[PDB]
Amino acid sequence: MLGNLKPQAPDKILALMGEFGKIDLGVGVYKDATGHTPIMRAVHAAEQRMLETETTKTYAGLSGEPEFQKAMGELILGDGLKSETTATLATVGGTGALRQALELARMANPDLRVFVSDPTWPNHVSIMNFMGLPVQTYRYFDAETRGVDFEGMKADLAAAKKGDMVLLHGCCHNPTGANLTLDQWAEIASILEKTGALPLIDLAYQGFGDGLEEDAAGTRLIASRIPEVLIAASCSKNFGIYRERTGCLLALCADAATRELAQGAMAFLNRQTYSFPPFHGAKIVSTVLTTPELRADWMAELEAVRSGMLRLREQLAGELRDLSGSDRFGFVAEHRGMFSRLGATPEQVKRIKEEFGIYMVGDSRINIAGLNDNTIPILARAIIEVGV
Amino acid sequence: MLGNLKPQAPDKILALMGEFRADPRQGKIDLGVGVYKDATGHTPIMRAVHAAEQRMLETETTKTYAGLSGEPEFQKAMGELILGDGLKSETTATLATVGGTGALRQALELARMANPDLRVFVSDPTWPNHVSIMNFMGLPVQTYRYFDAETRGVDFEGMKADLAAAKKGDMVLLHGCCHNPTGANLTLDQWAEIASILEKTGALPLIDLAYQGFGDGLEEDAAGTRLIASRIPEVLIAASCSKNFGIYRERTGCLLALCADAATRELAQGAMAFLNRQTYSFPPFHGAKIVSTVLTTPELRADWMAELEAVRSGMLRLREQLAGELRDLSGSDRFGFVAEHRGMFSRLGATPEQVKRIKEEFGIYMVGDSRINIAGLNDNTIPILARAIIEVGV
Ligand SMILES: *Cc1c(COP(=O)(O)O)cnc(C)c1O
Ligand SMILES: *Cc1c(COP(=O)(O)O)cnc(C)c1O
Repeated sequence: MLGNLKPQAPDKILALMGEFGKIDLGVGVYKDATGHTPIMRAVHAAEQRMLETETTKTYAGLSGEPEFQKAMGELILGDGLKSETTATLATVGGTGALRQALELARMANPDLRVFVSDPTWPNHVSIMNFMGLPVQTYRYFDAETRGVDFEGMKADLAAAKKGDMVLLHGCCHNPTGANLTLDQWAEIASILEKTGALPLIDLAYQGFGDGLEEDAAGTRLIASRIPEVLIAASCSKNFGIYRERTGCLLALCADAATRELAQGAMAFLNRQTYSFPPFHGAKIVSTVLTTPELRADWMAELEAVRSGMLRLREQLAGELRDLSGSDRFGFVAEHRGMFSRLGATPEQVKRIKEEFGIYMVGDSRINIAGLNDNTIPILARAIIEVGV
Repeated sequence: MLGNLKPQAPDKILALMGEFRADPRQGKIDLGVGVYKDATGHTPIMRAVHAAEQRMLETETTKTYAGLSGEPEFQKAMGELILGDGLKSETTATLATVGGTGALRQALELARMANPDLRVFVSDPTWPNHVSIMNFMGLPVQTYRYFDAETRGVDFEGMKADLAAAKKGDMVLLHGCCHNPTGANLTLDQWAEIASILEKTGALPLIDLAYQGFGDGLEEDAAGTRLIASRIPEVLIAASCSKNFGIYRERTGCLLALCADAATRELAQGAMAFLNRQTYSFPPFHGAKIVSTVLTTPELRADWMAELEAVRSGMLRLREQLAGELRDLSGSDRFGFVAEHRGMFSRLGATPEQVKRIKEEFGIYMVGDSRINIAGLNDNTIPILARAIIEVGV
């Protein structure tokens, strides 16, 4: 039986972990001055508090715990959370939220298609391929200006049919780092409303862009216009609990009836996949969010991280500027999030990794959190050496 | 679009507790619970587990992404706990999953990848979630006779006759021990014969192992699995740490793929890592780490085995007590099966009608198929259950 198993292609981004004066600029995890991904202060305190308060580990809720569901809703939608018409499902990380999102939509529309950005998180297409869902792309990254080809994007999206799903990154677009402004978001909402396409928002970096509330701005605008929208959130990065596997799927419906319908299907979806969702991570998140003292320090630490990385981009761009006398790499300072695509070709990037020992994702995607004052000039020189 | 959704039925377990709570009777009893409960009606956190969580809190320095298929310490410790000295790593693939249920879902997905025309055989009866997951996947499900309603024991003759019909490439799901919901179990000699049937048919064994340590002991409960593992070249095992470690909500389990050779093992392992990746990327870390900590740390392990044994013996005492009470009140040994059953569950064999009469007249609740949880019994509740059973005419 098993001998008939066909070999499968690995995760190229995760492969870099294996492929690693080495400079790690691959996998999207935050790193500090000394190349460490620390546990946030609030998270540690949450765990300590949990170690004392929990008296049992019996089966809990199939859709996650109410405290988590509520906390997460308010974090993402703020005061735009109409719980009466919102369904929530605790999933195994943001990735689980996406898979669960695709399954839910496919249940309501066997003939659904998914539109993804050119380019997008490869794992998006991987999952869709596995499920056998037709994937179409829309123009997004303007290769020349390193910005967003808004004209192209609006053009392709206008071709989506009712029942189709459009996958938008809430903010901090992985892998480009190029993001839409709120004005562009309003226009996109105009298109979606007219096309009847279901918006699927992948929110994995709320807090690394421009701030907790600012990064959720776009998602809130869509939710305020479009009567039905899906949001897949990840607590992996903004809470630094990557290995805990915690996120959630939010299903915004047009009315309570549909909400009860969706919520039912979402719970059933967990039951048939792995039964209950993991408790530990969801608990840390709600504990932090519902405890004023814990929330205050978390926001602060996330702010320091976010502001610190902002500083790094400016340095890197400046370094390169002084090393070329050209505003070419200006896009680095404009980009927002953890990543930024240098625009280097596959031949160049490979040369860099083998000789310079600096490993970045094949499409020239660099994790700016992997840089620091010591490595910045080295990277600048390394890319200056060839092309760019 | 979401309005086109089909109304999905509730989990039912909630509906059970719904009527129970609504019951104004001060002396009502709940034997329908599916988790373990101590003398005080609580599901405590095992001592070793609270110890592991304390050490993890002090030593963990990061929470970055870890093993896609799980961590090595967990995989090895688990394979050893299940297969003992018989663990042949060279041909064994391992996958940390989201609980035993996740392990089951992945096993089915894996097999279906290897054989599109996969057909599954499940016992009569079996854990309802088995059928639901399979129906959801659209896999053809077959049943094999297992529970004898009259003796409350295993209908082996019938089991053999039905399993004989399995074809090359079909899957046969076996409960490694403590059969949920029945409580009736196969002896090592019956396992040997089942082994011969599977060898002849060329069917792939999928062993569901969720109660290791609740039957006769850790080693004894793995006995059947180990006989199969040694005689059958390809075997899939879905283990759960929920019950025997008491970490239900943490969602810890693992899929073990025993292969004929290393080339196949590499094929299976990759396919499993891919399956995890295409579902939720990485499996939950916390629960698995508690487990690897208890099993590797001699002190904790010793205290865990000690606590599990206490739990196991306690339930066995309850079985003997209830069976004894039933013997005196009935003037016969007709209810002896209660003491022969292993696991925390037992199917009494009462008709849905008798079950309803038991609830209304004695305030004793249980699942509709007459399945009761031994752990929910105690010196005060046993005399009552004994009398209810006999008075209703079971
Ligand atoms: C991180 C990330 C996710 C989800 O990550 P999980 O580890 O599964 O929480 C989803 N999409 C993108 C773009 C991400 O960067
Ligand atoms: C409990 C149980 C499982 C596993 O439960 P998980 O909670 O998902 O670890 C699987 N099969 C049977 C028969 C069970 O009783």
